[PDB]
Amino acid sequence: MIPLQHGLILAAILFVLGLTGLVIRRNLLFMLIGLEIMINASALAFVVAGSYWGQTDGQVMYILAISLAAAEASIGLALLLQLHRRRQNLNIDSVSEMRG
Amino acid sequence: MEFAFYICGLIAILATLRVITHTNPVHALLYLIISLLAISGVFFSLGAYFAGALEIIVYAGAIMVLFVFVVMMLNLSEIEQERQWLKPQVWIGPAILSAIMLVVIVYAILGVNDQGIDGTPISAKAVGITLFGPYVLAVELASMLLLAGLVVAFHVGREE
Amino acid sequence: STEVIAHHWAFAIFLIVAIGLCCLMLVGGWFLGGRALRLSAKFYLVAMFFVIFDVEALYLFAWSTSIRESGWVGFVEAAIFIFVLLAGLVYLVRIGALDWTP
Amino acid sequence: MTITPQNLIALLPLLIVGLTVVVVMLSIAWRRNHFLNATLSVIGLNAALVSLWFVGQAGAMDVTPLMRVDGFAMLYTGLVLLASLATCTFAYPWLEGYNDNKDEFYLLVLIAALGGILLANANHLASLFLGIELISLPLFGLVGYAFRQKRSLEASIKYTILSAAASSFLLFGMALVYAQSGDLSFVALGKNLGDGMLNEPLLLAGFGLMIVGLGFKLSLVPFHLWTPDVYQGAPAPVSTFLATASKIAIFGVVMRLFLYAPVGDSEAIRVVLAIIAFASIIFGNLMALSQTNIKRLLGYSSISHLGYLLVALIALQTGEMSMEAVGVYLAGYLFSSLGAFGVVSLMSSPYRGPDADSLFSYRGLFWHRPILAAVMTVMMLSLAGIPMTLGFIGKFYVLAVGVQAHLWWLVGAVVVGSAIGLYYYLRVAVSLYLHAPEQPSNWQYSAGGIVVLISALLVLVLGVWPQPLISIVRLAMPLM
Amino acid sequence: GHPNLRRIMMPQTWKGHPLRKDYPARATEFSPFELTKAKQDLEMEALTFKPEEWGMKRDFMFLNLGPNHPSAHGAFRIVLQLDGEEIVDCVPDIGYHHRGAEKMGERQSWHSYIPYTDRIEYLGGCVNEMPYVLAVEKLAGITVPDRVNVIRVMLSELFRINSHLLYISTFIQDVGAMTPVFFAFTDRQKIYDLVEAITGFRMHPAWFRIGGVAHDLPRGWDRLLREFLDWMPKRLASYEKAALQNTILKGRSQGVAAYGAKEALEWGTTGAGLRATGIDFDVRKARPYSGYENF
Amino acid sequence: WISPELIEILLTILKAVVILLVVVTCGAFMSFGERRLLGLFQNRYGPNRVGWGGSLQLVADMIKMFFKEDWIPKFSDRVIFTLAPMIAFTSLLLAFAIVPVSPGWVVADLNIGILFFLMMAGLAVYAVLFAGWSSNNKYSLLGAMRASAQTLSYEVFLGLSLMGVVAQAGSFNMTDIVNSQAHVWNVIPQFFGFITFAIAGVAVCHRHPFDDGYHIEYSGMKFGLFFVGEYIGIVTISALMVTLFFGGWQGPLLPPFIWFALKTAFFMMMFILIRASLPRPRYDQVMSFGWKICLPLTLINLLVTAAVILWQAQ
Ligand SMILES: CCCCCCCCCCCCCCCCCC(=O)OC[C@H](COP(=O)(O)OCCN)OC(=O)CCCCCCCCCCCCCCCCC
Ligand SMILES: CCCCCCCCCCCCCCCCCC(=O)OC[C@H](COP(=O)(O)OCCN)OC(=O)CCCCCCCCCCCCCCCCC
Ligand SMILES: CCCCCCCCCCCCCCCCCCCC
Ligand SMILES: CCCCCCCCCCCCCCCCCCCC
Ligand SMILES: CCCCCCCCCCCCCCCCCCCC
Repeated sequence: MIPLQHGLILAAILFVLGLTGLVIRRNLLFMLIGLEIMINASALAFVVAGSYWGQTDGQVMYILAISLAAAEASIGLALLLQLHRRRQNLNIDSVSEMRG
Repeated sequence: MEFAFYICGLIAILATLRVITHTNPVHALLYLIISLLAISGVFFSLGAYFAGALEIIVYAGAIMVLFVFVVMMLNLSEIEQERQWLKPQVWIGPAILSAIMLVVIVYAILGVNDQGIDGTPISAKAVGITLFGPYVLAVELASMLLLAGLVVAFHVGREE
Repeated sequence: STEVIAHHWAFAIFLIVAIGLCCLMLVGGWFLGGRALRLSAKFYLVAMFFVIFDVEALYLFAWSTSIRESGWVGFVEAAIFIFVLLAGLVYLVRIGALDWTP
Repeated sequence: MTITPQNLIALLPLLIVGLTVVVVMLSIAWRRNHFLNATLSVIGLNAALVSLWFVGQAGAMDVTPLMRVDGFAMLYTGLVLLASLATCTFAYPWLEGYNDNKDEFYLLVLIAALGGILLANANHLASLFLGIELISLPLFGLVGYAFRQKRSLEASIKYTILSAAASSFLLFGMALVYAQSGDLSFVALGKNLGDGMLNEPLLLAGFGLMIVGLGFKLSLVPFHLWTPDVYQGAPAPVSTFLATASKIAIFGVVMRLFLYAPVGDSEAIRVVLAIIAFASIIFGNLMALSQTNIKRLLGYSSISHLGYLLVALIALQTGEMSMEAVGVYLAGYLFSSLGAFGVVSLMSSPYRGPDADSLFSYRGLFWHRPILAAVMTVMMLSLAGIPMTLGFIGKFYVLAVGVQAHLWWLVGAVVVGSAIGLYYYLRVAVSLYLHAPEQPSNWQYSAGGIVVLISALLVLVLGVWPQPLISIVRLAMPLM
Repeated sequence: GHPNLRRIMMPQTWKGHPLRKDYPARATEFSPFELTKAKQDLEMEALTFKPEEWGMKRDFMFLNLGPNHPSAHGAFRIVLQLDGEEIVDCVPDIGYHHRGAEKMGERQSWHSYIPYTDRIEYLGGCVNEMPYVLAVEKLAGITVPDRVNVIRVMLSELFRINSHLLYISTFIQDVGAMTPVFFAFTDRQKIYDLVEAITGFRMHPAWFRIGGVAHDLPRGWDRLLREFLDWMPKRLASYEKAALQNTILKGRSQGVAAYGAKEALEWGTTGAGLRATGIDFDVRKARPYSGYENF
Repeated sequence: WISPELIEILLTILKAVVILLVVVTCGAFMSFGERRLLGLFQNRYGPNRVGWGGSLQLVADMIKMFFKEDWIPKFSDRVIFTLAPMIAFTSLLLAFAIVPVSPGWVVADLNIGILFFLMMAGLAVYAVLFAGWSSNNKYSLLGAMRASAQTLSYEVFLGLSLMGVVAQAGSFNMTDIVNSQAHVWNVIPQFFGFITFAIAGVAVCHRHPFDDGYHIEYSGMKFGLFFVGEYIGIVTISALMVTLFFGGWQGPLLPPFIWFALKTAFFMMMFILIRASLPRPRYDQVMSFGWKICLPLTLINLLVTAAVILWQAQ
C-alpha cells in the first residue's frame, strides 16, 4: 500500500537534482557529489522496483550499484587530488585545452 | 510505514536540494549524509532492510567518509568569492532542462500498472542466497571491479 | 501484531529520549553558568582502501547469514572471492601501499 | 541455478583471464618486472583465445541466469581478446619510456578484457551493467595512466565524469525497465506486454535512458562530444583499446539486447535509433573534415563507423543477415583501427616524458618509415570503404542490409558520409606520401610492427577474398 | 664565521649582555607594556615566521612543538621542518628557563651560593652541590676528612637513584605505560624519607658545606637506609618485567635516535649516552673525586 | 482507556526507557569507576572524599561542567562544533539499543542487529572527524585525520570479526546469536573472531593503547558529552561482546540479568586493566597490525568457520 509510482517519482526527483548539481557547478568536488547523488538515486529506483515485485534482484542490483559507486568515487577523488596537486584549483572550466 | 516513507523522501529531497545549492563543501557533505540516512529510511520503509543497512554502512559510512577525508585534505579558495551558480544566467537553463526531463520521466511513470509495494521485509539471508546462486559471476566480477578501482585509485592518488 | 508495534514504539521512544537527553544536556550547558597545511596522501589511500574492502566486506556479510542454504558450491565461490581479496591485500602490502612509514 | 563442470568449461576465457589477473597481481607483489608481467598477461590472453576452441566444442547454452554462451559470444570474445593482445603489444614499447610503475597497465588491460568477455557472454541486465563498468573503470585508469601529462589527466577527468554520468543514466534505465517488466533477463523485457501494447511508456523511458548510456559508450550523437578529446589525450595503446575493444563489446551486448528483447521490435525505438544513426554518420564525417590531428580524426571516424553499425542494427528484426553484417563489419573495423592506432602507437613510442608534446606529424612518413606508411595508408583506404579492403566488404554488408530493410534515409546517409570520409582519409594518405621538412631497436617494437603488418595483410586479403571471414561469421550464430 | 650568531638565552629583542660586569644583576621593574608587546610578538610569530633567521633552509611543513610542554623535563619550543612525517630540520628554542645562576654566582658569597647550586638541575640536589663545594675547597686549600667523603658519596648516590627512578618513570610514561611512575614515586618517597631525616629537606637540601656538611648524621639513619635497600631491588625487578621487557616498549625505543662514539665525542655527549656508545668514561673512575676510589 | 494492549505498549516503552537510563548512568558511574579502578591498579585510592566512597564525585563533576562558561570558538563552524559530541554520544547509545540484556528485556529485536552496530560505528568516525575539523586548528585537524585513519583501519575488519559468530548463528539477530550459544559460548569456537573483535572494539572506541589532540578546543558540557559518549561506547562494546562471544544472559545458576551484568562488569574491568597495563604502540605499527594481521585473520576465520559448518551439515 505504498505505490511504486511514488517511489519511482522520488528516485527520478533525486536523479534530476543530482544531474542539475553536476551541470551547474564548476567545482569538480560538487560534480563528484552530484554523480554520487545520481547513482544513489538509480540504486534507490532499483530498490523500489525490487520491493514492488517482491524480489531480491533489486537489492542485488543495489549492491552492484554501490560497488560501482564506491569505486568511481575512489577514482574520481584520486583524479581530483591530482588536479588540485598540479593546478591548485578545482575549476573544471580551466581544464578545457583540447577542443575542436 | 507510509508516513515514514513520505517523510524520509521529503527529507532526502530537501537535503539534496540544499546539497546542490550550498557553498561550504563540508556543509554540502553533511546534508548529503542526511539525505543518505533519509534514503536508508526509505529503504527500511519498503522492506529492503539489507539495502538500508548497506546505505548507512557503506554509502553513508565509507564513501562519504572518503569525501569528507578528501575535503579536509584540500582545506577548502575562490569558491565562495564567486558564487556563480546562484546567478540566474548560469542555473535557469539547466534547471529548465532538468525540469523538462523530470516531467517526461514522471509522465512515463504515471502510465504504469501499480499494485502497491506491500513492504514485506526481505532479509539479508535471501539476498545472500540469490547472491551466491543465480548471481555467482556478479559477485566474482564485482570483486574484480573493486580490484580495478583499487589499482586505478592507487596509481593516480599517490604523491611520489 | 501488538508485540511488534510495542517494540516499534519502544525503539522510537528510545531514539527520541536519547536525542532529547543529549539536546537538553547541551542546552543546559549553554544556558547555565555565567560568562566572562598540506597533508600526505596516505590518508586518502587508507580511506580508499577502507571503502573498497568495506564493499568486499558487505559481500561477505551477505554470504555469512546464508552459508548453510548455499551449500559447498557457495563455499567454493566465497573462497574464490576471499582469495581474490587476499591477493589484492598482499599486492597492496608488497608495493608499500599499506606501509605508512617510508 | 547450480554450476556444472560443463558450465565451467563454457566459462573458460572468463576463468583464464581472471586467473591471469590474480597471477599478474601476485607477480607484481613478488617483484616489479615489466617483461615478466607483460609476458604473463599476453600468455593468459592467448590461453583464453585458444580455450575458445574448447568453448566451441562444449556447445552453446545458458551458463547462469546471467550468461549465455553461443557462437556470437565466441566471436565477440575473440575480437575483444585480439584487441587486448594488440593493446599489450603496442603498450610495451610505449611503457618502456615510462618512468613510473609500468606493471599496473597490463592488470588494467586484463580487467578491461574481462569486462569485454562479460559483455560478449551477457544475457542479463545485471551482466550488461557489470560488463560496462568492468570495461569503463580500467579505462579510467588507462586513459590517465600518464597523469603527470596535462592532456592525459584532462582526458581521464572527462572520461571518468561523463562515464559515471552515463552509468547512472543506464542504471536508472534498467531500474525503470525492471519496474515495468519484473525480470532483468533480456528475453523477458516486454514479454508481459501483449495485444500491440509493446510501446509501454515506462519501458520506453527505461530503454531511452539505457540508449543514452550505451550511446555514450558507442560514441553516438549527441553523446559523442567526449570522443575526440578522450581519444587524443589518452596514451596511444589506450586509444587503440578504447577504439576497438570497448566499442566492439558494447555493440555486441547492444546487439544481443535488441535481438533477444521483444521490445527491440518497437517502432519508436527503431525511429530513435535511425535518427541517432543518421546524425552520427553525418556528424562524425563532417567534424573530421578539417582535423589536423590524427587522434581526433580517428575519434570522429569511430563515431561514423558506429553509425554504420547502428544502421546495420536497426534492420535486426527485418533481415536475418544483420548479425552477419555486424560481425563482418566489426572484424574489418577492428583490423583497420588496430593498424591505424598501432601506427600511431609505434610512432609515439617510447613515451618521451610528460612535459613533451606527443604530436604525430604524419607528413612525409614514407621517407623514413616506409612499411608503417604503407600499413597506415592501407588502413586509411580500408576505413574509407574503398574496394580491395575489408572495410569495403563491411560497408557493402551495411548497404545490403539497409537496402533489404528499405532504410533509404540511412542508405543516403551512408553514401554522403562515405564521400566525406573519402575526402579526409585520402587527405591523410597523400599527406603520408608527401615530403617532410624535418622529424625501436628491440624485438617488442618489431612485434608491434608485425602486428600492424598482419593487420594490413588481413585487410587486403579479406578485401579481395572475404569468403573465409563470411564463413567464420556465419559459424557465429546465437540462440534462437 | 659562525653560521647563525643569534641570542640563545635572552630574547632577540634584548639590549646588553647580562654576564658583563657593568650589567645590573637585579630584576628590572615589571611593565605591562613589555608583557603585552611580547604577547603580540608571540601571536604574530606564526604569521610572520621566516626560516632564515632560525638557521634553516628551503610540501615542507613548519610546526612548533612548544613552548609549553605537558611533561616533567620542562617547557621548551622546537621548530620542526617536516616532509610528511619525516623531520628534515629542527632547531630548539631554548633559554625559556634562564634563571641567571652564574650572574648570581657573581652576587652571592661563597657560602650563601650553595642553595643556588642546588637548583641547577633539580633532580640532583647534593649531586649538584658536590662539584661546587669541591671547587671552593680547592680554592680554600681544604682537604676534607674521610667521613665527609663517605657522607657526600652517600647523599650523591641516593640522589642519583632518585633521579634515575624519575628518568625511568618519565621514559616509561612517554612510551605509554602509566603505572610504574606511581610505583617509582613511592620509591622516591622512601628516598625522600631518608634524605629528609638526614638533611632536613627533600629535593634542594643545601646540606654540603665548604669543608664538610651542615650537620652530623642523625642517630637512626642506618635503619632508614637498610629499609630502602631492602625495598628497592624487588621493585626494580618488577619495573623491568612489567615495562622494560615489554615488546611494545622495545619497538618504541630500540633503534630510535641512535649514534656511535664519533657523534657522541664530537657533540660533547657525556653520561649514559657516551657509555652506551661503548666509551668507558666515567668521572668517578677516570678522575676520582670525594673518595670514590674506596668503593 | 484501560486496555491490555496499551498496558503492554507502556510496559515496553518503560523497559526501553529504564535500559536507556541505566546505560547512561552506568557510563557516567564508571567514568568515576575508571578513576577508582585506575587508583586500585596503581596502588592508591582515587576519589573517595566526595560522599560515601566518592560516589558524589560524579555529581560534583556534572554540576561543574554544567556551570562552566559555555564557549564556542569565534572563528569556528558552530553547527559542526555542536554536532560532533552529539554524534559521539548518540551513535554508540543507539548501538547499545539492540543489546539483549535478558529474555524479554530488549529495546529493539531487529533483524539486522550487529549491522545496526556497524552503522553506529560508521557514524562515530564522523563524530571524530567533525570534532577535528570544526575546531579550526591545524594540529587538531592532523590528529583527527590520524585517529580517523586508525579507526577506519580497524572498522575495516570489525564486521568480518563478527561474521564468524553470524555464520555460526545463521542470522543477524542478537537473540538468535545468544540462543545459538545454548551449549558452548562462541568464545571457544570463534576465538580468533573474539580476539579480532576485541582489538577492533578497543581501537574504534579510541581507547588505550589506540590513542595534537582534537578535544582541546572542546570545553564546558561538550567535553562532558564526549567523555560520557566514550564511556557509553565502552559499555556498549562490552555488552555486545558479552552477547556475541560469551552467551549473553545464559548461565547455569544465577538469574540471566545477573549473569549478563557480571560478564559486562568483568569486560569493562578488562578495559580498565588494558588501559593500566599496556604501553602505546607507534601509529604505523598500529595500522600495519590492523591491515596485515587482523583482516587476513578474520577472512581465514570466516573460511574455516564455513568449512566447519558445512562439514557438520548432514
Ligand atoms: C546522394 C546519393 C545517395 C542517394 C540516396 C540513396 C538512395 C535512395 C533510394 C530511394 C528509394 C526510394 C523508394 C521509394 C519506394 C519505397 C516503397 C515502395 O513502394 O517500394 C516498392 C518495392 C517494395 O514493394 P514490393 O512488394 O517488394 O515490390 C517489388 C517491386 N518490384 O521496393 C522494392 O522492391 C525495392 C525498391 C528499390 C528502389 C531503388 C533504390 C535505389 C535506386 C538507386 C539510387 C537512388 C536513385 C538515383 C540517385 C538519385 C539522386 C541522388
Ligand atoms: C570489552 C572488553 C575488552 C577489553 C580489552 C580486551 C582486548 C584488548 C586488546 C588490546 C589490543 C592491543 C593491540 C596492540 C597491537 C600492537 C601491534 C604492534 O605492531 O606491536 C608492536 C610490537 C613490535 O612489532 P615490530 O613490528 O617488531 O616493531 C619493531 C619496530 N621497531 O609487536 C608486538 O609486540 C607483537 C604483539 C602485539 C600485540 C598482540 C596482541 C595483544 C593483545 C592484548 C593482550 C590481551 C590479553 C588477554 C586479554 C583478555 C582475554 C580474555
Ligand atoms: C565557459 C563555457 C561554459 C559552458 C557552459 C555550458 C552550459 C550549457 C547549458 C545548457 C542549457 C540548456 C537549456 C535548455 C535548452 C532548451 C531545451 C533543450 C533543447 C530542446
Ligand atoms: C586499394 C587497396 C590498397 C592497395 C595498396 C595501397 C598502397 C600501399 C602502399 C604501397 C607502396 C607505396 C609506395 C609509394 C611510393 C611513392 C613515390 C613517390 C615519388 C614522388
Ligand atoms: C552494564 C549493564 C547495562 C544494563 C542495561 C539494561 C538494564 C536492564 C535491567 C533489567 C532488570 C530486570 C531483568 C529481568 C529480571 C531478572 C533479574 C532480576 C534481578 C535483577
